[PDB]
Amino acid sequence: MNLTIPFAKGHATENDFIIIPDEDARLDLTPEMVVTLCDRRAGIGADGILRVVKAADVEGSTVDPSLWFMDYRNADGSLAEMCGNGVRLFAHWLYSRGLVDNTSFDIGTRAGVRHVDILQADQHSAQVRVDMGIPDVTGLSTCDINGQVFAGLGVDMGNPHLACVVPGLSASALADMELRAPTFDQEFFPHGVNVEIVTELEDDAVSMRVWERGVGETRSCGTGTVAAACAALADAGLGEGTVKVCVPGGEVEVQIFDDGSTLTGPSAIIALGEVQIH
Amino acid sequence: MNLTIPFAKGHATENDFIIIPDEDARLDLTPEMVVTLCDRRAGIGADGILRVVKAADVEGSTVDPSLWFMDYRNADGSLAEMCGNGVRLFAHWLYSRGLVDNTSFDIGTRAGVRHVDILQADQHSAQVRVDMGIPDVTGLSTCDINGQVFAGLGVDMGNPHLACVVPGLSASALADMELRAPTFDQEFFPHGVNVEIVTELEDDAVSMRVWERGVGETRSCGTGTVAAACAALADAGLGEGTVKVCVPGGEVEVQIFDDGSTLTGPSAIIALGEVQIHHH
Repeated sequence: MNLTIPFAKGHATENDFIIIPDEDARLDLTPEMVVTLCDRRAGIGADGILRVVKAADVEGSTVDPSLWFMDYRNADGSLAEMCGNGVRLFAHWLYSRGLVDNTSFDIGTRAGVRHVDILQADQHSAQVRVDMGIPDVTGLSTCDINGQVFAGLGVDMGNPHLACVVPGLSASALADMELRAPTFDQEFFPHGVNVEIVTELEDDAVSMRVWERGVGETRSCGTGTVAAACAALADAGLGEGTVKVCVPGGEVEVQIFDDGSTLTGPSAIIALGEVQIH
Repeated sequence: MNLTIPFAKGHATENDFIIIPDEDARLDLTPEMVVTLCDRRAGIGADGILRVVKAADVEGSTVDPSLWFMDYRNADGSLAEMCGNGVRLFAHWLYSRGLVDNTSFDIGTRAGVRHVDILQADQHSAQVRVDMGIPDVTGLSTCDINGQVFAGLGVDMGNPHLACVVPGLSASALADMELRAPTFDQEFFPHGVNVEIVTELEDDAVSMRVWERGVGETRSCGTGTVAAACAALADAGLGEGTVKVCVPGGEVEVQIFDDGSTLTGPSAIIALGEVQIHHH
């Protein structure tokens, strides 16, 4: 059985997803089908798949069963918890297709309920704000990238980060760096770490590159932008504030409070079609 | 004003394309539009665009104006095609959509008229044979990859190749090899070359990997597979023959005649849809 599946392609700061509508919970999307669809040259190509289903139809969903549930799969076929960027696209999809009736709403995920606000949306483009939780600064550590040692802050955003504000780092020197997989303290980070290399806060903005664990450099890491803003604010003596974070895939704005944080950024829905697998 | 464009996505041995129907030649597809569409994370993503248009309506075409013309664009916008896989997919589209009424036909291209035969097709899949022209064997040479020297045969198929057939190298060993950008004799190749590393003929088959010039390793290179077949034949003391070539993107069959060559291989059309873009 080769199967034809209606889909949409989109991205959120160029962290890209295939959206699969399945409002009646009819599709059994297997790991193998995930991989096949996300293969960029043989399939459609993406970082992952966002299946659109009600929380009622996801077994083990902890959340209110009337909510839409972001059934997120990584491109390698694994189940994934949550995605700071993919939530924006999922929210954009729900709102722009009239599946929710308010600009402010919740979405279910395997990591719990996520609250979103649509600031602007049409069928192609949106600006979405997501609640990202209290950043938890777990300590002070270092990594080594290609012989050069960087100091950072451990930040727990639900997943582990080492966010390294580099004194003296310009946006051009950042773009010109060669990145390789970092070496780090494996006692501090026993399950691996996402490393952000970040400029100092200047006119309420910074730039970042990120080496995501198990993946390598990416266009954008949503949780990583919050970590980076956390570290930028720390390095400037501030415990709270608003930071524009520039990543290779675009720009986002992070707000850090005492008791929470938000990530605001774009969402784009690029194509609609039908794909045949298998 | 924004434009909604019907497209299809397909590939031929995993050299992938966005096909854009434009039978009435209404779309001005600019190089920047190509780059946007072919960006794998921000767009649809592909190695290139195949625009479906009559030769009459393509600027600078002077082939028979009544042919369909593979208006091929590389993902950076450029017009020159190197590997030739696009032709299979183009043929498959044209046949399966009823735009031609024979399994044997000609297609207009920037590199001249190409002759194809559809051996089988449906809406989704096809096996297509393409006339690839007379390989121009340019002679023995070498390259170094990652400290190892390899002999191979130079073949110009429109662009330069060095196909290095490696006695003793198994298919497994070939897959485990760690490729890097080859160094080569710059006198023989003063502007670089596409390098194939190929196993020796066994059961009329070889395995190949390919480092394409200024690209790096790719899944497939149609012209590369023809050079590989020429090289595998020469490695066995032969000038002519039929060779199955296994690349990471799948399997093709090359035939080398004393006066020409063909490449037969798969095509897949995997999706249909619409994409919105700004008019330029």
